[PDB]
Amino acid sequence: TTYADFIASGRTGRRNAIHD
Amino acid sequence: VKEFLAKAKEDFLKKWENPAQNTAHLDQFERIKTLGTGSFGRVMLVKHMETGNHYAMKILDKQKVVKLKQIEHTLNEKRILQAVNFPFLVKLEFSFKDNSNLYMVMEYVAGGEMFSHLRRIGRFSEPHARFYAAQIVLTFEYLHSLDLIYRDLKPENLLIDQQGYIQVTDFGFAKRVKGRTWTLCGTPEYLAPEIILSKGYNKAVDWWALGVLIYEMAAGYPPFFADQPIQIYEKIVSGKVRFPSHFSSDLKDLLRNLLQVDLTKRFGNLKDGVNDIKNHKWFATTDWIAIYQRKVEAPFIPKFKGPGDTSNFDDYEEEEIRVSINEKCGKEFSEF
Ligand SMILES: C[C@H]1CNCCN1S(=O)(=O)c1cccc2cnccc12
Repeated sequence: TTYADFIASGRTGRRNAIHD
Repeated sequence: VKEFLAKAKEDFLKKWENPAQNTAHLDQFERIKTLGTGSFGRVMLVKHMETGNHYAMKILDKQKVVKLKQIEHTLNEKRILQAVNFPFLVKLEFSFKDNSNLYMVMEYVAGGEMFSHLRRIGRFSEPHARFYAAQIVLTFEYLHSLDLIYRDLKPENLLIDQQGYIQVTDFGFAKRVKGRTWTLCGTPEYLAPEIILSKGYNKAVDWWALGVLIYEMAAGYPPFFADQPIQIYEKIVSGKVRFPSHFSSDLKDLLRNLLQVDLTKRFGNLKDGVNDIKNHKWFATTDWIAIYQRKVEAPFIPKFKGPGDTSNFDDYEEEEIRVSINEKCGKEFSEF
C-alpha cells in the first residue's frame, strides 16, 4: 500500500527546508 | 472581507514603515526547554520573570545566518512578523539582538505541531482536514492581500492551540513582493513546478502547497514522495497525481484544481482568485465567518496539563546559549 511504502521511507520525519 | 482587508492593509503598512526594535533583553527571560531546532538557531520555552508569562523564543546565530546567506530572508521575517495581525498567525511579542544572536519572542502555543499529531494519528478525516484547510485559506487570503508570499506551508509549521485552532509559524521565507520572485526555497515535498523549474513565481506557489497540505492531511502521506529530493522533483513536474480510494469526489476535484501544474488554470491564481476556492463544493458546509471568529467546533483539542507544560513537543538536546564579548555582524543586521 502507498501508506506502507511511505512508512518504510526515509522522509517520515520532520522535513527541513532547502536553502542553498 | 474586501472591507476588513482594506483596513488591515492600513495597519500593516503603518508597521511596515516603522518596525519596532530591541523591545527586550535576554536577561528578562528564564530559559526553560527547547521546543524545536533550526538550521541556524533553535526555539526555547522561556519565562518572562517580570510578568510570569511563558513565550517561545527563537534564537538565530548571526554568523550561521551569514554563512548560509539568509540575511535578507531573516530581515524579511522580523519585519513582516512584527507588522502582521491575524487570528491564525503567531504573535511576535518581543525582539532584540546581542553580540552573538538575534531573538524573536513569540506567544507560546501549547498544543504542539500538526505534524506530530498527523503522524501519530495516521490521517485526518475530510471534515477534520477541511476545518484546518479553511483556516489556511483565510490566512493566505489575508497574507496575499498584503502582497506577501508565505512559501513554507507544511504540517511542521502549523501549531495547534488550546482551542484546537491553527497557528502558522516560521516566516523565514516570507516576502512582500509585488510581481515575480526567483529564490529556490521551501520544502521539496511542497515545491511547486515553477519553483523547481526556475521560472519565477508569485502567490500561486502558496495555492499549490495548500493542495499538498490538504492531501497530506486526508491521506496521511504526501502526493509526491521519494527518498531523495531529485526523485521528488521528478514526480512534481510530471503532472501526474494518484488519489487514495477514500478521497471524496469533491476532494479529488478540489485537489485537481489546486495541484494544477499550469498556473494559468490553477485555483487561487484565476480570475476569481480565492473565491474559486472558498466557493468550491468541498467547502459548502464551511461557515467562513464562524471560522474566522473561532466559533466553530474544533474536532480535536490537544490537552496540556497547565502553563509551561511541554508534553506535546519532542525532547531536544540542550545546547547552551553562548554570547561573544565582541559584536558579530553589526552592519549586516543593523535594521534588526
Ligand atoms: C520546531 C520549530 C520549527 N518548526 C515549527 C515549530 N517550531 S516550534 O514548535 O519550536 C515554535 C516556533 C515558533 C513559535 C512557537 C510557539 N510555541 C510553541 C512552539 C513554537
